[PDB]
Amino acid sequence: SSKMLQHIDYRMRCILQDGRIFIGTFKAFDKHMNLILCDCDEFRKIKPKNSKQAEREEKRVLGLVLLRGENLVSMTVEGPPP
Amino acid sequence: MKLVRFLMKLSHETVTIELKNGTQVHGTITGVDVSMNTHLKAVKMTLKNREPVQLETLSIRGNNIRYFILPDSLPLDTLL
Amino acid sequence: METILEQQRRYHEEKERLMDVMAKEMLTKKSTLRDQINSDHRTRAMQDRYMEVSGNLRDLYDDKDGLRKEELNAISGPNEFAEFYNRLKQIKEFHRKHPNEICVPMSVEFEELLKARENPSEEAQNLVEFTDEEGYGRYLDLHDCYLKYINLKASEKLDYITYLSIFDQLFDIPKERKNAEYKRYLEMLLEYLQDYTDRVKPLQDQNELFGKIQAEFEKKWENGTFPGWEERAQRLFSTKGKSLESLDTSLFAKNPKSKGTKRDTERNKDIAFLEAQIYEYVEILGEQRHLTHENVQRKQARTGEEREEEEEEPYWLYKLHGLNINYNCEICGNYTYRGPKAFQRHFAEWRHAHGMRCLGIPNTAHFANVTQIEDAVSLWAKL
Amino acid sequence: VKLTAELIEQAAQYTNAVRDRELDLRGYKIPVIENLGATLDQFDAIDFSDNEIRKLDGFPLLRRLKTLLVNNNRICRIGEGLDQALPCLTELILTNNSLVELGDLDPLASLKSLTYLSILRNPVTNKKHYRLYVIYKVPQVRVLDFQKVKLKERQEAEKMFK
Amino acid sequence: SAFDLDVVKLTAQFVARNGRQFLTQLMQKEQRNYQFDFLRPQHSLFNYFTKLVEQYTKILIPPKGLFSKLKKEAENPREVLDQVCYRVEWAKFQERERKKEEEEKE
Amino acid sequence: AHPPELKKFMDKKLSLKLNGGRHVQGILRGFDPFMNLVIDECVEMATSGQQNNIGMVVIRGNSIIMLEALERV
Amino acid sequence: SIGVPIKVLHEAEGHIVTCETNTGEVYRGKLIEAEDNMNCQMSNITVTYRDGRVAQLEQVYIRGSKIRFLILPDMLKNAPMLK
Amino acid sequence: PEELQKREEEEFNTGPLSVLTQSVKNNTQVLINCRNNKKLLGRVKAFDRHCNMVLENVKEMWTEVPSKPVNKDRYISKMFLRGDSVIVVLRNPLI
RNA sequence: GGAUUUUUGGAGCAUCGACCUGGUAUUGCAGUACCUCCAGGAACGGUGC
Repeated sequence: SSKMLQHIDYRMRCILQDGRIFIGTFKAFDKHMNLILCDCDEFRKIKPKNSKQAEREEKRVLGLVLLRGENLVSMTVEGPPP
Repeated sequence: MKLVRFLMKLSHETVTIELKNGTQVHGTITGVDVSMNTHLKAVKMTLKNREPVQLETLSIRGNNIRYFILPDSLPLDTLL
Repeated sequence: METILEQQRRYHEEKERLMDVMAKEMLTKKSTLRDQINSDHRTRAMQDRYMEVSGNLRDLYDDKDGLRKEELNAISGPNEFAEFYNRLKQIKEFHRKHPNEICVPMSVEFEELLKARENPSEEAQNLVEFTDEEGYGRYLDLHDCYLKYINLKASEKLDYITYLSIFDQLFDIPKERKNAEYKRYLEMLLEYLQDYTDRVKPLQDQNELFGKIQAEFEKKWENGTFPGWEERAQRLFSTKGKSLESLDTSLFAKNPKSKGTKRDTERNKDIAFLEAQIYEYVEILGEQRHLTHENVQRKQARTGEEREEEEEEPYWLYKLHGLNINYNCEICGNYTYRGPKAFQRHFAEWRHAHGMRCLGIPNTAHFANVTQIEDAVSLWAKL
Repeated sequence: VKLTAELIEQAAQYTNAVRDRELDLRGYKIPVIENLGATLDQFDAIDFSDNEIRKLDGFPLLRRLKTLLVNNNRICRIGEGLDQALPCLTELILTNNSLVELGDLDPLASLKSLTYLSILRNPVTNKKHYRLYVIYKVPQVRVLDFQKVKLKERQEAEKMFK
Repeated sequence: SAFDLDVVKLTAQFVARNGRQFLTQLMQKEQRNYQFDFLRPQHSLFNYFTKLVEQYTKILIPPKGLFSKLKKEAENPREVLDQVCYRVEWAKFQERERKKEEEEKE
Repeated sequence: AHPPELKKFMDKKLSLKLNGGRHVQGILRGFDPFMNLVIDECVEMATSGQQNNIGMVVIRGNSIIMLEALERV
Repeated sequence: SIGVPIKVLHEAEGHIVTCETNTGEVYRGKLIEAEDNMNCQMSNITVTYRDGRVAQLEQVYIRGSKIRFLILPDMLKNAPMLK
Repeated sequence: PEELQKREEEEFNTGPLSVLTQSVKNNTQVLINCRNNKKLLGRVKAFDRHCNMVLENVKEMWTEVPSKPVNKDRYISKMFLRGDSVIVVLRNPLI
């Protein structure tokens, strides 16, 4: 089917293999589960490493991101196409 | 026979896909491909030592999935 | 505000509309079990709303007993009514009709043809309270409870039929020890099952049934509910017999029976209450358990295909003919025409004759190609 | 015209010049800010330029928000429950406001993660010892009205109002 | 039509507190140069207003919530279900009587 | 099954970065379609300051992550 | 055939891109030539070595097996392949 | 086609997965080790060339450290497992 | 659709980014890894071992 093309051009968040999350407009895909994310932002959780320290998430914007399918784990929808 | 054809003939079934990196997504599987790509709707995803979040739709890859959990009311003789 | 007069009458009208909606729901026939369960849930929600409205109206009587002396006075009156008529003399420039005084609660307590749900119950769904294996109260899901029992027993020599036969007992000897951790499962298997009592009958009073179950547990089950002909009196908590009723009454206030054991009435009271509630739910829903056992036997006896069948249930014609071409007719209120031949056909028509009859020009052949009114008036004055 | 979810859904959301997700709501004249929870925590900057909001309150719980732009408004009073709704707020732009009293910046010290503040073009800066009172109220702010804090200003803030 | 409905509700609230049929708080208002066309039975809305005072007299019953508290309607869902079943049976009997009258007319 | 574009890196001194923090340098003498390289005069540098000469090394493509050319190429 | 992110990466050659290695290294440089299997050859690359230490390497070549992500420039955001 | 299916049947009856074919022969439970150190004991209903298995009445046990680690186990009725995570498959378990 | 680049699995130290003081040169028109230099205090954080 074409279930992967139905969520095209929308604000989707894909979970990486290392634990990061890339939220962006998934414009293009391929058979190898590649992703083209326009205005992408990667968020990685940092360890607290203490008893009273909280868990934070560092977020950095990259823009157009070409993500390979070997690092992508799962992708979820987050926002409509602007 | 390949096991991908048995998983491709599954729609609107509340399954639980346990991923490789400590993730478990329980939801209704709406689409499966030959490359074991599971597109599900109304999923509850629990990561490794994290709170179970809820998503309206999810698309997990085939190589990232580790195991699956099917309901008890699912005949395996007709799907093979 | 007229809390004694207007608010009480509004609450009575709302209660009467809720009773009429309930009578219209009960008078209508049912065809499916899911639609009947949805109608029962909507009726339970309407009954809860009517009970809340009655509770709100029943508390509006403190100031009424003080104001009844002023309200019943017939010597006083119309001066305050004249002040109220002067206060109701506001600007009448709000030209808007409001027929929704009684029509809006009548329409809120009704359903549509496309979806049989009320307006407060428009967001209710039967799929958010029951599973697909249950069938909206037709059967009970026991696969997870059987898996939990197989995990707690740590043995694979117990199938689904053996689990159903173990769960079918009400007052026999248990399969495991009463002081083990399986009772911690036996509460949880009760925790859905009593919820099934909330699921299979939403129109019944759950609070009155819970109070009756608590009264039967306190007045009878704690006082020797199983007499014999050690067999004379049995205790559910202490799991020991008794010679006579006087000995059981003397040992009921004893030190190992109060807090001096691991199964006494202090710590193991909640487990005994959960076991009594599970026994009451199994006695109340034995037909549903028998139907679930018959469905499990039919699913086990069927083949693969039978189990799968059980689980599956034109621009060229508009360009050649001169269409889509704007033409203006100033005689018929500057109307539009999408064709020259269409305009020539509509000139000798009833609409053009009615448009020309207002100016006083007779319908003749000289005014066939006349478009402007100032030219048609000159053509009529020239003849 | 009141603010609702339709005006937030029809607004343009893109990437700003600071490489963050920003939704523009300029030229709306909203008298009250409400129903802002429809963004699903997918924005870091919210612009509210050319608005008639008399009080900055009614903000839902948004953890992804890090910059607030309330410039060119008529904000006379300030809300108190702003720190419980934006725990990760870093930039606050309250330029061209109607703040007159020094106490109106008293809930503004409730934000612990706040570092940038802008209170220019306001009558509250017209009074004496305004920057010293703002430094003594919220010590976590590092940039106040496009000016970095100093050690002598912190000493004058700790010495005053003792 | 909100002002006329409010005036009809005020007239139904003021006429229901009378101690007699003709000695009311609206009969003297008719002689006190207050124009009230809804008092006469020639208007159709008075047929609603005679119902409205019938609601106001329904706010005057001793089980209406003035000196007593309803327990069956407010704390018994089974009694409400039995009343709804009795109303459905009365509606079915009325429909059967209407069908019998239509058969007799035919 | 297309071969990589390693023609500019042929007969030139480069330094590859293997998996697990390994580092080696040498002259690339050939290329494979599976990204397997052959390095002559190969010296591997571990975490210590010492570097061990290997002479002739053959590295698979599954372990090489990057390769910086130390020459003009 | 050829993939659409593969065609986007092939069209991104000649501009300043930024690839990410599997070990956490981010190399930003001018992509001279690309391949169908995500093999990225970049000049004037700046390595971070997953610790922030940005060094300047010349004529680097990262294979597609370790490439986790590739930050494309925004000037290719109006490409007709993405539509 | 038919010859490829006969070759696959011969490779499943005489090759390395023939013990897995034993799970289709007498319906006996097999012990499969996973990549996350989770041993699953249960029979295999269906298999393939890529070692993807369909298990029925499986018991998955593992070691979780809270001290000393406990043997926390679970019981799944029907499950599917990819062949990429299968480490070692034993036909006849001890217990 | 199973053999190295995507899909039937390798599973206290080093470095960088910040925070605050002093003196110092550049007053300059552009689509950016980072940008003057030196001295001082830190009880700040990210990654691997």
